[PDB]
Amino acid sequence: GTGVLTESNKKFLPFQQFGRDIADTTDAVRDPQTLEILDITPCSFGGVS
Amino acid sequence: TMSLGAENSVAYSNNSIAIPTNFTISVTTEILPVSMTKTSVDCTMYICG
Ligand SMILES: *[C@@H]1O[C@H](CO)[C@@H](O[C@@H]2O[C@H](CO)[C@@H](O)[C@H](O)[C@H]2NC(C)=O)[C@H](O)[C@H]1NC(C)=O
Ligand SMILES: *[C@@H]1O[C@H](CO)[C@@H](O[C@@H]2O[C@H](CO)[C@@H](O)[C@H](O)[C@H]2NC(C)=O)[C@H](O)[C@H]1NC(C)=O
Ligand SMILES: *[C@@H]1O[C@H](CO)[C@@H](O)[C@H](O)[C@H]1NC(C)=O
Ligand SMILES: *[C@@H]1O[C@H](CO)[C@@H](O)[C@H](O)[C@H]1NC(C)=O
Repeated sequence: GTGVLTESNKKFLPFQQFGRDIADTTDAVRDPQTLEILDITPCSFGGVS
Repeated sequence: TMSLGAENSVAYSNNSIAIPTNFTISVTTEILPVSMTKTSVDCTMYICG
């Protein structure tokens, strides 16, 4: 996926792996190493007039 | 069964009239929507990811 990775304060339960938004797309994910918790947010975008 | 309205009967006769002797200044409200929230969508960002 493409996005920005930022530090997250979400308290995952030890067994929990993903984090899903309303649209069932991975919002918060756990990296295989360091067992860290991140946020996945789409890059800056918008309309042009 | 819903009460259709308060029952009433006005005394009608062909030589009698009723004329007010006092008045009452009344204020009433009325709410009307004018414009909703302007919205816009992005085609590819929604259909695709
Ligand atoms: C003016 O007089 C008429 C009759 O004298 C009144 O009409 C009657 O009003 C009473 C009120 O309790 C009713 O019970 C009667 O049935 C009415 N008469 C008829 C024939 O229906 C009238 O109400 C009077 N005006 C006012 C403002 O009270
Ligand atoms: C018309 O109605 C008004 C209000 O319903 C009357 O004014 C009232 O008069 C009494 C006695 O003079 C006072 O105690 C109230 O405080 C008044 N009310 C208000 C809101 O000022 C008035 O008297 C009526 N008209 C007539 C000719 O009696
Ligand atoms: C891989 O990362 C884990 C998490 O810190 C660490 O304990 C381990 O030593 C690392 N192993 C290698 C080969 O880098
Ligand atoms: C009013 O109607 C009655 C019948 O209900 C009638 O007798 C009377 O003449 C009428 N009034 C007038 C002024 O004609």
